[PDB]
Amino acid sequence: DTLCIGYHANNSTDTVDTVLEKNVTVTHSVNLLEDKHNGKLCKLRGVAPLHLGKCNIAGWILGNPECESLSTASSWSYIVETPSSDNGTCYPGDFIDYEELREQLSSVSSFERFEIFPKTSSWPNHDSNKGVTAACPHAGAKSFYKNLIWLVKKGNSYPKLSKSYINDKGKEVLVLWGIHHPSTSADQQSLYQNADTYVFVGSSRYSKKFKPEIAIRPKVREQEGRMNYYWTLVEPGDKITFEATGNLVVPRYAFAMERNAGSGIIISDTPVHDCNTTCQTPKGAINTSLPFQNIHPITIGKCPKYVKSTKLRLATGLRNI
Amino acid sequence: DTLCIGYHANNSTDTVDTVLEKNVTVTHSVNLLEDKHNGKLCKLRGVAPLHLGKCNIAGWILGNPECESLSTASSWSYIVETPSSDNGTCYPGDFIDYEELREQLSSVSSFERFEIFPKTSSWPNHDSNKGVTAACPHAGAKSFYKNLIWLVKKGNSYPKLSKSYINDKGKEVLVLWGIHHPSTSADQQSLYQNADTYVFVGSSRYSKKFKPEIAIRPKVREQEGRMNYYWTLVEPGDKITFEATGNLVVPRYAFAMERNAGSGIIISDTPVHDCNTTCQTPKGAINTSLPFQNIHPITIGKCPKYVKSTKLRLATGLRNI
Amino acid sequence: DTLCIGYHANNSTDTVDTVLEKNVTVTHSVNLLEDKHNGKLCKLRGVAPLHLGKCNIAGWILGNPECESLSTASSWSYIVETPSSDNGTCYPGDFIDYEELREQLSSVSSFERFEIFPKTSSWPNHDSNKGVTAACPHAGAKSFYKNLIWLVKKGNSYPKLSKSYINDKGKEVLVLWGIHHPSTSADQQSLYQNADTYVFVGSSRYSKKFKPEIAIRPKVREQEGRMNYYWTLVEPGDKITFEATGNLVVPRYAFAMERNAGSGIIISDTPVHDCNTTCQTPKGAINTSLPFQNIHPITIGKCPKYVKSTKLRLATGLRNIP
Amino acid sequence: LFGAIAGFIEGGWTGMVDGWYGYHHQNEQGSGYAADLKSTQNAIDEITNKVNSVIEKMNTQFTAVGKEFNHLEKRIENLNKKVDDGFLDIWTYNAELLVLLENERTLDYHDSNVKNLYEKVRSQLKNNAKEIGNGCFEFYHKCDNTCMESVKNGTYDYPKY
Amino acid sequence: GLFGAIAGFIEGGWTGMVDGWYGYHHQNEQGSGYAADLKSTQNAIDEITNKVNSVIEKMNTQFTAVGKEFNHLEKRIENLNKKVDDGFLDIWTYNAELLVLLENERTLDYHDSNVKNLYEKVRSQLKNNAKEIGNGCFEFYHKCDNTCMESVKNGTYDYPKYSE
Amino acid sequence: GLFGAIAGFIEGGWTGMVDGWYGYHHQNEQGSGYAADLKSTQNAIDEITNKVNSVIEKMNTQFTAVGKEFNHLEKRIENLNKKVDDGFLDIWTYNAELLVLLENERTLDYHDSNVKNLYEKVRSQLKNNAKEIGNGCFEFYHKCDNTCMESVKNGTYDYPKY
Ligand SMILES: *[C@@H]1O[C@H](CO)[C@@H](O[C@@H]2O[C@H](CO)[C@@H](O)[C@H](O)[C@H]2NC(C)=O)[C@H](O)[C@H]1NC(C)=O
Ligand SMILES: *[C@@H]1O[C@H](CO)[C@@H](O)[C@H](O)[C@H]1NC(C)=O
Ligand SMILES: *[C@@H]1O[C@H](CO)[C@@H](O)[C@H](O)[C@H]1NC(C)=O
Repeated sequence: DTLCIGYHANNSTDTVDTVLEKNVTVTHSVNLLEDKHNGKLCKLRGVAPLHLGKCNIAGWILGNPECESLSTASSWSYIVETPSSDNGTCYPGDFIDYEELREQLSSVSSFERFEIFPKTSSWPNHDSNKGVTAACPHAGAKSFYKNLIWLVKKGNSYPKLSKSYINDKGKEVLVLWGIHHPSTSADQQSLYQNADTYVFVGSSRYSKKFKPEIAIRPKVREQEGRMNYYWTLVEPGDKITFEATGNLVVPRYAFAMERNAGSGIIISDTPVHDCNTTCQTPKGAINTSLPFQNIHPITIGKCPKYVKSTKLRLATGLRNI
Repeated sequence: DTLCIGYHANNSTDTVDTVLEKNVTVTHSVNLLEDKHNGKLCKLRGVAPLHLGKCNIAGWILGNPECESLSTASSWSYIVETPSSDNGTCYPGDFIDYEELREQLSSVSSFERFEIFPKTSSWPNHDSNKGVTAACPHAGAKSFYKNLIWLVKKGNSYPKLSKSYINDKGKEVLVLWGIHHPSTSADQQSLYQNADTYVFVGSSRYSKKFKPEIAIRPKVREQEGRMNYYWTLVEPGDKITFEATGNLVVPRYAFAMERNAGSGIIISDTPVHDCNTTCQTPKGAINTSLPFQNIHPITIGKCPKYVKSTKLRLATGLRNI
Repeated sequence: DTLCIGYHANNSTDTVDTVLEKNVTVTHSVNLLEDKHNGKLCKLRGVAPLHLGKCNIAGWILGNPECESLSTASSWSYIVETPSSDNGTCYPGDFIDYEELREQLSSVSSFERFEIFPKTSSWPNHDSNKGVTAACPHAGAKSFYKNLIWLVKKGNSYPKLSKSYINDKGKEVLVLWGIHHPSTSADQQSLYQNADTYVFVGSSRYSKKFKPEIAIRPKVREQEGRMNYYWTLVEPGDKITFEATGNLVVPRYAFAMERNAGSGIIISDTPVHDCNTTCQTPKGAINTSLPFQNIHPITIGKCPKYVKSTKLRLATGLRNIP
Repeated sequence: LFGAIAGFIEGGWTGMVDGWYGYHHQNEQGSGYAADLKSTQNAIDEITNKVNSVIEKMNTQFTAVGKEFNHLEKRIENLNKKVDDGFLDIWTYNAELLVLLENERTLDYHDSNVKNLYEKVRSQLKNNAKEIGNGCFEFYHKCDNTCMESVKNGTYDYPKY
Repeated sequence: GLFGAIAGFIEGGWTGMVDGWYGYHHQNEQGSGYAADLKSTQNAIDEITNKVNSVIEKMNTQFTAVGKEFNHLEKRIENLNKKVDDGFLDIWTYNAELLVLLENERTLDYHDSNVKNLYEKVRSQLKNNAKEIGNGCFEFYHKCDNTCMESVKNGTYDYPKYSE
Repeated sequence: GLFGAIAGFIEGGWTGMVDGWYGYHHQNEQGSGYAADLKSTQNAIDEITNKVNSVIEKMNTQFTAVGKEFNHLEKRIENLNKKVDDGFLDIWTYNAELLVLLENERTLDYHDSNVKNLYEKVRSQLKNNAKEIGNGCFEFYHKCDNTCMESVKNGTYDYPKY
């Protein structure tokens, strides 16, 4: 008659590591490391991301002719942008504080696009119909940005223009405009008719006087001229004033906007889907409660810490024999 | 006859957590987490902070008429600034590298304010008495910054002025100045009398030529004009040169200064007191030797690490029964 | 007859610390903390660092007359610069995005310096021989940067110049140039002969129109004038265009360059040597497998984590006794 | 660490599938394996709380790692890279060692539970049985099914040999 | 627990003993009472104290001013700064939380060990001269007086006193 | 200690034994001498070595160049950079310091355990054939020669007499 004492065992092959010994077989074990994603770009909170498709941010807000099929989303948790999207500033130039603008657009709570300066009633003394270029083609024909208007002289006359908008919205208003720099002094007068011009934009906070820099630049998209792009946020109740004797690419559409800081921009070919997630990576979403992940260093949301490990298996049972 | 063996116990209700078991009652325990502050803004080393009261940094160094506060501290460990302090640049404009100036003023070892260009003897060819504005009221009457002088034409005449200061102090000298941009070309000549003017400031390191940008800005504090503010640190032995044909708001007072890097600026309503502390937060000081604190993420000095925890109770005794 | 059981002991004095007890003597122990360096600046991979000697980065790329003696290295893992090196921009001015340039030059995979605009054939309508200054002395005589040319008027005449280079190299081309600001309107015309001038530099990405700012600056190196320095990277196949009516310090030499990001710049008097290392500090290299080091916070390469500790002795044996 | 598992009790029983620790009786009424009710429950409850502690204590902030910088911001881009790589090394090392440390403790925890189970029956059958050495006890009085009960239940308190 | 002593074969603690953490409860002809162990309790206090002091003293920080200011055109570096703050926030919160969980488990096992060891030092001293109850209590076979209990607490116990 | 063996009921160590960490000291008719345990010491060395290698090998870092340059108008981001450096400095200093304290406590307990276990493997093998002294030493009742001691060290100990 006997009574022995022992412990459990089974068919388990789960191995774990200890400080003292390596590859120890164990009866039961869990995994602390998450290495699995759904391969989709999902919603970050309750809100879906803004997918720009074939366009990037620049081409989206400026109103590139190719970015028509895209945006009137009231809000987004983050912005998706394919690595194959080249449609941005079609007219060669410099987008001032571009990266900064992207960061502030990365996530918005409300976003309505309104016509700040209606094309028909705002510019009676200038021509708002000849402002097109081969650099911005819409169906083989010469076009231009939808949210900007390229004002030129109205038959050998360019009077000092002076329009202004006052923010009656209940939120910040993103206003974009452009300054055109002709290639030759011949084009300057052919376009504005005054050889020495200036443009001034001003609000309660913004102020700057632009001077057209006339010279021959290397050809980009058939253009030896350049067109710089500027933007500013107009506080509620504040007003922004435009004044120019030429070279001003005026705003046609603006954006009433309420931004909620703390988001980013994903560049990925990964499909967008109608799914919920608390953590998003360029390769796909992560639905896990585990403390660590080795899927991707770049992440958006409340995510597990990125670890270089290949396996973090935590023993729960005992040795197997 | 017996001899038993056992362990201590008592009326203790102190509970702690273990990896294996939760809410375990123990005989004795200490707290690693500091969650208590004195609710005061104290001295950071031996030196007290500089409290600006109703003013912010800008209004303080420029010499805003309202900002007559803590006339002359020789030094400070950090700067306190109430969330309700709006008295800064009363004349609408842009303070260039403002945030940077604040960071460099945050802590100073010696700080004396001297008259760099005495008002009576420095400007014989210009008027140094009409430079006032409604934007900077001192008792309902039109005033201006105390540390700057707004030079205007002396009766239909504004000669090229050219003053310069050489740093004979034994330390860096903070020099501030202003460039005024009139709203209309009418105001330009009414103020300086020359329509096309320029201002040049230069030292051994600094150099820049300012061109007045005349245009109508939206009204701020009754002003359609703007006034930009500039500053620079003049090395010991070096000299700074001012040259202008108008639009120059010259320095009247400067600051001999010795800065010790590694401090910050607190924005809080918390009262300032005559107490010692090694660690300071906006909500109050922390007198503790514990490794962790959950009082405030923003801290100044040699402080405990900010933790999100609500309790870090470390068991010292044994189970209680 | 007996059989006892016990443990090892010896002459060891190695002490370690535990959570419960301090200064505990043990039989054997290893050190986790590295506190020893070779006191040399070594090679970071297989490549040696670029030592500038008496010059700093600025004086090196611009071509300061004093920086003639050691450049044409095809590549470097990092850049060494002595705390006593002051020979940089000898003509007082501002080096735009200077720190940024240094960071992008810190490590290079290929680096050849070629003459972008030959001095003899490029400027027929301007004088390319009078552009010298006392601020840039070469043997007591007035000289200037080797990689730049200070174009002045050719006998009471400064025609609009318009040269351009197209990048036929198989890599980025670093192009440097200068804009000169005379002290007086008298010097302006004496130098260019047109009172109101402009300079424009442009590529497929870069574009800027410079306007000379004429005024009297405090004297630096005998100069009341200033000379600002600008640079840009021109993409392969792209072209950069220069256009000016004066005040332009044109490029003479450029640099075909392939950069590999992820390096830095060491400022130290420490001697450079022909040795291999995986981790480099200003005070010397670190050849260790240990996880921690207290030699220097600033490090370059795959290095141990910098710790404030004075000793991290890990016990391996057991307590030591009689 | 406690000598029980892989020690004086060389192997485990594929036969016992009721819990982690148990018994194997061998009397006149038959044989069979039977896992300990109370002992296995505590282990499961405590090991579960352990896994939940390593997980639940990791609640992170809503942040968007990843920033954009232009060609003239290579420095702050490398600063940003440094702050990312820094966190990468701190978490990788801590996680790796956390698992090594806690796996050693978990195995010792099971070893302990077995040792303790062995000790609770040994200090209960001083003379009424003998130590084999294989973690098995050999009775001297006859022990039936209702007898084994008083050992498992710890109520072997009215000893009749 | 981990050593089987506390909350194990010795079910509860004694509110009666207030001299130290571990002790005895004698029951002879001269009376009863509780008496904590001198040496054993001292070491625990000394070692537990050094433990708390280690978790604290090893944390000496740098004089730094967290918190920076950025204007509306520096939102990026502001978010970088925010990331470096939140990063440190998560690393310390997690490490501190787990440090306390881990060390609390070890501290409780440390006390459990001390009791087990105290029980073993007495058991391997009274082989035949007493019997194991199982409740962490020993029953003598020869009569044991006050001066007798001393030789057990002091570890100086003569064993050439085998009676019945 | 934690297991009671080292610095516990076995007060000191033997400078005489130099073959390994744990061993025996026999005292029969054929003589005396120290002899370390073959198997026991080997495992300790193998496991302690893997321990040191784990604390080291698990630290593989990224190729990065700490240290940045900033001009007089970039004092903020310079202080940001300083903060990110000091932050890592405090995290690693504290973790390393505590890692060594914790693992040193465990390593000493690990050796204490190995001794206790060695003592127990011999004790549960000589129930009646010997008696406990209390100093970690056993006194035989039957005569034990050299070939006898072997059956104890090897764990192959028969029990056919008194
Ligand atoms: C939208 O993007 C496409 C693709 O980049 C642009 O078309 C390319 O233009 C470049 C530059 O001349 C050519 O070299 C490519 O061959 C073009 N690709 C294709 C598929 O045609 C296009 O110009 C963009 N649209 C607008 C309005 O800017
Ligand atoms: C255990 O105690 C903690 C400590 O505050 C408390 O928050 C918690 O409510 C308790 N556990 C549960 C499940 O309520
Ligand atoms: C000072 O601040 C108050 C409160 O905002 C403001 O109304 C007032 O105009 C300011 N006065 C001056 C002189 O700046």
